[PDB]
Amino acid sequence: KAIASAANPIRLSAFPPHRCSGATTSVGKVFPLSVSLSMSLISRASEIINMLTAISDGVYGKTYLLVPDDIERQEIRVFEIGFIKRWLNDMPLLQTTNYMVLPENSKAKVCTIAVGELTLASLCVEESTVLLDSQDGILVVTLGIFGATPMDHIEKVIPVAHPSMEKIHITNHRGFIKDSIATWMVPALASDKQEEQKGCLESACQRKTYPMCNQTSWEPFGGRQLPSYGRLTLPLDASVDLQLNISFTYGPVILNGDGMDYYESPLLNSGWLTIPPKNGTIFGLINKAGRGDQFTVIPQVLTFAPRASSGNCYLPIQTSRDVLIESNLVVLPTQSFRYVIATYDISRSDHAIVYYVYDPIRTISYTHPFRLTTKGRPDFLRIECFVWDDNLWCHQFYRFEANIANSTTSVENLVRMRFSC
Amino acid sequence: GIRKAIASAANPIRLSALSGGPPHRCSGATTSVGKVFPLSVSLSMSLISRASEIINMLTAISDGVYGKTYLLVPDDFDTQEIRVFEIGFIKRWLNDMPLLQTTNYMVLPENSKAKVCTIAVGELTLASLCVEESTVLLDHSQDGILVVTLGIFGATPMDHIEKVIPVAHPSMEKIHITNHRGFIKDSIATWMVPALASDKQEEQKGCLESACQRKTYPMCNQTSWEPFGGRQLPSYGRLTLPLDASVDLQLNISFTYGPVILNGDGMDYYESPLLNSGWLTIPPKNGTIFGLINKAGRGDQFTVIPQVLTFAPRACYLPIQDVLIESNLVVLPTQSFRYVIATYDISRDHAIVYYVYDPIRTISYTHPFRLTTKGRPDFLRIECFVWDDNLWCHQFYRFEANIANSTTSVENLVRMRFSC
Ligand SMILES: *[C@@H]1O[C@H](CO)[C@@H](O)[C@H](O)[C@H]1NC(C)=O
Ligand SMILES: *[C@@H]1O[C@H](CO)[C@@H](O)[C@H](O)[C@H]1NC(C)=O
Repeated sequence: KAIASAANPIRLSAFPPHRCSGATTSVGKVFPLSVSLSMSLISRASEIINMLTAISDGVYGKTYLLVPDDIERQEIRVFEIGFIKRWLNDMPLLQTTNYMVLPENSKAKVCTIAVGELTLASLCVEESTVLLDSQDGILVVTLGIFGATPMDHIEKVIPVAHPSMEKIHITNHRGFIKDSIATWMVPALASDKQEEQKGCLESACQRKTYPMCNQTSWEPFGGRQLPSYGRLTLPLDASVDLQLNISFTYGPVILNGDGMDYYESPLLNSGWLTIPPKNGTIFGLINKAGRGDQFTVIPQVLTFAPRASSGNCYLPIQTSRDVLIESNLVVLPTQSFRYVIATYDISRSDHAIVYYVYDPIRTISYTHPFRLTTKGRPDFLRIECFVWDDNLWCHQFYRFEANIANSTTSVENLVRMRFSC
Repeated sequence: GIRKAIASAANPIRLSALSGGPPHRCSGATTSVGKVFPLSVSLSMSLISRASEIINMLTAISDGVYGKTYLLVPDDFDTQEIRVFEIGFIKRWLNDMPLLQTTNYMVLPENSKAKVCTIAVGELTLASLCVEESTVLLDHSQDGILVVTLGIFGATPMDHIEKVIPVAHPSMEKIHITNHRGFIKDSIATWMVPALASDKQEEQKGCLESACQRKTYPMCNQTSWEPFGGRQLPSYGRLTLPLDASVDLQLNISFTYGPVILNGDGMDYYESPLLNSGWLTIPPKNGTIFGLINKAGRGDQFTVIPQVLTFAPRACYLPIQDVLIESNLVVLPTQSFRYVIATYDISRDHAIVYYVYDPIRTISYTHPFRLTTKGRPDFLRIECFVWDDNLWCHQFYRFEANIANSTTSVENLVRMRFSC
């Protein structure tokens, strides 16, 4: 049934910037049409919380929390998967083909998201901090592209971690599925090389002050415990039951533990481990992350995480605006290296969702704002971008509370950006 | 999983079986409580949400699978209007509400002249017959019909877009395809349409003339009957389409005379508890020229025999002669024979009031749905089903507002409960 439900949608499985400088003109468009469960719920004024979306090979997959309408049988975990079909005017139309709801006893307050090979993968936990280490387990959730299939799984798995990791911090994490293997990246904590790396970092703050070497509480885990990079591997082989291998490695200093996405890379058995910016002081990060046997995290852009002149550590480059929320880091599925970040900007007469597309090799950055008829200030912003007909498309979902209203509004739509002279 | 048909059948027949499951009189007044369920993951509902106009949406519901066909007017030679097909499930949402989720859809280009298309669903498949002109000739552009088949998911051998020349009985002359719901059973899609034939005409001219020989009806001065305008009465035509891939597609057309047909603008066909049979219903017409329900054979024998809503003058049958529009007589998918019809009533707010007739107990329930909007209607279409032993109806209507210039389309699910 797997290969039959795979032969059916291959029919449905069918450069952005300017090559030179000068004046840059950016034209944007919002495409509102969508056959998605999430957008239908948003139209009926239902409240969607923390929608994480992953797009890969023409298949899309969302996970989010639904706030019900006087119903408790207090939030509901929902998974959604479908296609990106070509609508009239060659517009990308997201059509849901399968979805699934969890009851509250599977406790899925925090869930990851990944799509690929007509499958949706998600790791769910009630508390964000998982101990490694009464054994703390993770809820593995897999959903097929269509109907009820052996592809579907709802199991509680005990992770197989390296000795010795202590914790991981699961918040908002996009992974991806390739070679029938789902991979995520999360902030981790381990005993190995902990004092050595704080020692190398402290020997780095003897030559240059950073807003971290006096910090008594580092980001993901309270106290002065340095976070590492954790790699969550989940095979989708049916030969044996599901097991979650967790690896760890030190890389650039992690200053944001509230998000760590992972995008596929043109290099085989490698990927882009990205960390979003926060508070206006923590820069975003892009790292080369290995997904094979050896797990190595090495920076791609060398100016937001340069290596220290002495030792095996990196420099925690930080900063001592009218952007309220900003997230996340999306590496575009292009052969040329480009990444995107969207901000909720209030510097103009109207509020705007302003996209920044960085080409860091040539040190150029394009920008385009999407002006909002509504006004208010957001608590969440999430982008997932893809290329469609030589154009940059982004699925954006943001959640904001209005200045004049009492309730919190959720917004979700597709946007396109073109860049010319 | 060697064949996609049975693999794409093992996955959703578990989900089409999710739908599993009218009191005994009442002392005094009988209370009916209604509800509108607006949530839907349907392409048609999404298009309506962006104020795009959907025209002539025919919907068929069967075994937990739904299927729509309609015309979409976009905003980008003749018109242009776009034929759209849609098929999906009725999944159980929170609070056990019926949620229509599209699982596959398809759009036709304009070299397929598909202005008029029938609709039928069953066995995880959507079947449709398409023509530009409603009148198809079967005589001597040699009239073919566009067979359109759509699978439950993705691109499958179930999908077909072929233009077939119908194989009719000798000799039928015409059929009139407008708004016709059929259904798919035993890998056969069946529709019923008004037909025209040479044979055995004298029997019904004699019964027809003998009906007004005691009482005048606005029918015995008629020198021209409706669908084909000629001086010969239309008959009942049965369009049979096998969906087996064992043989290439062939459109079998049979015909039989039954109760006198006075309305050629619609003829729907619902499944019946009787083996190899179904319920052929004909919609009402303005005034009180009402619709009729007949038992129609679906096997080797094609017989159309009146069930309700036709009287007998001499000892054939004839139909009975503030509601602005009304079409579509729907037989409920129950073991007991019950049928539904909803009207656009303006006697009150405006309302869509459903009438559910249970003739065995000689009882009829009614319920109005008051409209927040006001205006005058151009189209009304209902398709009803049972969900948790409750009466649900998918309704789509098209009306022109007092305040606008263009016509607005509305589509939603309604439920009706009856209590004491
Ligand atoms: C993770 O550990 C398990 C158990 O040894 C193994 O099956 C799996 O291959 C490991 N993953 C990697 C990437 O080494
Ligand atoms: C359809 O027509 C062909 C030839 O007239 C015949 O072999 C077949 O039995 C017919 N089937 C039905 C259901 O009418």
